[PDB]
Amino acid sequence: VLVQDLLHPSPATEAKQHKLKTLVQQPRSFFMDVKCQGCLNITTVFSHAQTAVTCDSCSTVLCTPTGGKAKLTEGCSFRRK
Amino acid sequence: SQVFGVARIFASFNDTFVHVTDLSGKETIARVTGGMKVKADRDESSPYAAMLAAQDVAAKCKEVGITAVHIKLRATGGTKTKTPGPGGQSALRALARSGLRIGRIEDVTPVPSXSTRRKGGRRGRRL
Amino acid sequence: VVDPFTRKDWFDIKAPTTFENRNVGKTLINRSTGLKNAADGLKGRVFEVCLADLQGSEDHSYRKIKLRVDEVQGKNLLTNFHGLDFTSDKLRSLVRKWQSLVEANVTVKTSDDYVLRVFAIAFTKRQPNQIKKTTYAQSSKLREVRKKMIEIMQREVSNCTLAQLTSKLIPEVIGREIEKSTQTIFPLQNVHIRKVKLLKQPKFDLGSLLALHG
Amino acid sequence: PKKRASNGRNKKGRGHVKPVRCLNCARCVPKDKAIKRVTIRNMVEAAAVRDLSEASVYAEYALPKLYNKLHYCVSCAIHARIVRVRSRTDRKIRTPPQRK
Amino acid sequence: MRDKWRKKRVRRLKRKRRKVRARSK
RNA sequence: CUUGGAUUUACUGAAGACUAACUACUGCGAAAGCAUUUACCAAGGACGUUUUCAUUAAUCAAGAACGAAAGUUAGGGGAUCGAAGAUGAUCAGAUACCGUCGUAGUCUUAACCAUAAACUAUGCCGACUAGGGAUCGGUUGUUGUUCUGACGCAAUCGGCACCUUACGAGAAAUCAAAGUCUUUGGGUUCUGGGGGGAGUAUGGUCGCAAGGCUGAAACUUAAAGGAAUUGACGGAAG
Ligand SMILES: [Mg+2]
Ligand SMILES: [Mg+2]
Ligand SMILES: [Mg+2]
Ligand SMILES: [Mg+2]
Ligand SMILES: [Mg+2]
Ligand SMILES: [Mg+2]
Ligand SMILES: [Mg+2]
Ligand SMILES: [Mg+2]
Ligand SMILES: [Mg+2]
Ligand SMILES: [Mg+2]
Ligand SMILES: [Mg+2]
Ligand SMILES: [Mg+2]
Ligand SMILES: [Mg+2]
Ligand SMILES: [Mg+2]
Ligand SMILES: [Mg+2]
Ligand SMILES: [Mg+2]
Ligand SMILES: [Mg+2]
Ligand SMILES: [Mg+2]
Ligand SMILES: [Mg+2]
Ligand SMILES: [Mg+2]
Ligand SMILES: [Mg+2]
Ligand SMILES: [Mg+2]
Ligand SMILES: [Mg+2]
Ligand SMILES: [Mg+2]
Ligand SMILES: [Mg+2]
Ligand SMILES: [Mg+2]
Ligand SMILES: [Zn+2]
Ligand SMILES: [Zn+2]
Repeated sequence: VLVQDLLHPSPATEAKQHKLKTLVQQPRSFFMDVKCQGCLNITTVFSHAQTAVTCDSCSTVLCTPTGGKAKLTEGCSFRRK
Repeated sequence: SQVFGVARIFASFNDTFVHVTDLSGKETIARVTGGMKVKADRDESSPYAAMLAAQDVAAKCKEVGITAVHIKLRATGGTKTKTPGPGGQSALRALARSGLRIGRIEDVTPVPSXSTRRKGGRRGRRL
Repeated sequence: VVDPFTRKDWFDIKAPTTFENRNVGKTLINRSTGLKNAADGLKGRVFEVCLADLQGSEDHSYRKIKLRVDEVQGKNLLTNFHGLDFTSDKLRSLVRKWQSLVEANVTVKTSDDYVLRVFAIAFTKRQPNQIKKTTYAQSSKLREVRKKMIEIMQREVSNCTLAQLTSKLIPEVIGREIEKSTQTIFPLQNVHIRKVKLLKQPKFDLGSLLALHG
Repeated sequence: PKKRASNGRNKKGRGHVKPVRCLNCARCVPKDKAIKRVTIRNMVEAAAVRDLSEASVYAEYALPKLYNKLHYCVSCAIHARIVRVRSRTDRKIRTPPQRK
Repeated sequence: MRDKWRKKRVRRLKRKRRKVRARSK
């Protein structure tokens, strides 16, 4: 392809790119609001969390760290902020 | 019914052993080699010598009462060749064709799980 | 000069009751003389007989059982279990390329203090919908399978007597349990106990052996 | 000049490969370089599979196979015609020969 | 001649030279 | 070597080595190299990260660590192969190839040695230039699939490679780098200057030695050499 709009790439091909290989690099991670099943208390958790985060109310582990995104424990529902 | 021995056929590339024992292998009944059938060393391992050795083995087996045998064919094995010699196939066909009954057949060539150094040197035997 | 076959006496080999066809075959030995009794020189002999012969079924054609005689009753030989092994052709027909082979062994003693080495073997299974050429398991998975093999052989040997273990070995109970236990690690095929070795035997119990002979 | 881009062996991303002995002459040859053939032959020749089945005491007894993997050095293989000299352009073809 | 044997011949001749010079040091 | 029972057969044991098959245009390591299980010890790349510090970096005379095999010194081991040696063949002669034995060695512990066609015969760092399918590790999205894992389908980062083309390069063989080089300049280290004499002599230095590193000249010489073409020949194939 000799002629191509480099300033306005197609968002479909833009979304398959590596996070550092876009026009302006931007993280693909996010922050979540985690509802444990026992109670209702907003606890902000990083999507790619490296810590076994526990909510303040009840000392229950919300997520277990993995290679990539943190894995939420059973009964824990997340909502992206 | 039948009386089983064990026909331990060791077929190397220089000779052929037809050795019939009992089930345990502690009692030798008949051991005839291809070198007992010819007067030339070059054909001690010939199929013809193996066939004659097998016929003499079968004749000895019959007069002792062995009516069937299990087969344990082996090559030299170890660090040497794992393919059976040319006489093992002839000794097996002659035994089957001599009225002896055939049971299980197995290859029992010794195979190392690695091994010691094989003769010939690094460059092999140059011919 | 003497025809040593005129002095041979034939004996019958009897297998333990764990098998079906207990009439293993016939052997011979020098006839009992004054210097040497036939009994002492005849006991301790080991016969290697195919399990398909000991059971009639052709499903056991690739396994062969060693029976060790340790009591003589007239012309009958009372044998006991001496070891298990796969045939060489069976093992060679199982060891293909483009798959992972996993092996394990363990030294374990039975309830009646029979010291055994038990060898387990398995291969990675190709899924029916698989497209890629090879079926390799990661070495961590192979270590987990090997550990599960070892603790299953240890449990299923230390928890039973040698006769019961023989009755477990014939239908591949342990191999089926290893395959079931490793389902969540990696699909496996041809899980077998491919060899059992007697290292040390307990003090001879003729009554216990006789219970294994009818 | 350079005859083969692979230098006549199969070592890339590797430093050293332990040797194997030629089946025919016991020459030390690198494992990646050795010409390896897997042969599965019937243990009984087809002429004798009949008389041995008639002499068999077992109804429906399957004759065992003979499994073997053979290693040859370049000289062993060329001499035994396991591999042959190919043309310059035909050397690159590395698919198994279409005979079977 | 082969380079390896040419090298061996020269090594043996250097060895001889050193041994000969050592007599008079 | 063998009727003094060899070879063969079953059982048992002991020694040293070595880790077959699985094993691959697959993995790891700075390279040399690394393949039975488990435990322990300390490392490591890649990936993931909306963590942290902010130029701390690239290449490097001098100077260091490691460095196949063989070899040296001293203990231990010495199964198997096996320099030297002994021996039987072949031959005109073979103290060569072939056969049977065999000592150093091969293994290990303390030290030395510092070299290999140590090769990808291709320095390292950075950027860009072309299509494609595989594959290993990580991550992220998803099935007419088997039983969470496996597999399947997509993306991506990193590797080991491979196939096609030749924009381009090249003397050509060939090369996705050996391209972006007379339209000659991204950074930097090392090396070469016709063939021999010669990696020799001499001096120095390291080494127990074997030897390593550094390293000439006289004299001699018109080619030596690289890649490819046609032919001729081959105790090469068809
Ligand atoms: Mg030749
Ligand atoms: Mg995996
Ligand atoms: Mg050439
Ligand atoms: Mg190398
Ligand atoms: Mg192994
Ligand atoms: Mg691997
Ligand atoms: Mg490196
Ligand atoms: Mg510098
Ligand atoms: Mg320096
Ligand atoms: Mg020593
Ligand atoms: Mg001579
Ligand atoms: Mg020797
Ligand atoms: Mg030494
Ligand atoms: Mg060295
Ligand atoms: Mg050098
Ligand atoms: Mg190389
Ligand atoms: Mg160089
Ligand atoms: Mg450099
Ligand atoms: Mg670059
Ligand atoms: Mg640039
Ligand atoms: Mg992947
Ligand atoms: Mg990512
Ligand atoms: Mg190319
Ligand atoms: Mg390349
Ligand atoms: Mg010059
Ligand atoms: Mg040329
Ligand atoms: Zn909570
Ligand atoms: Zn060769």
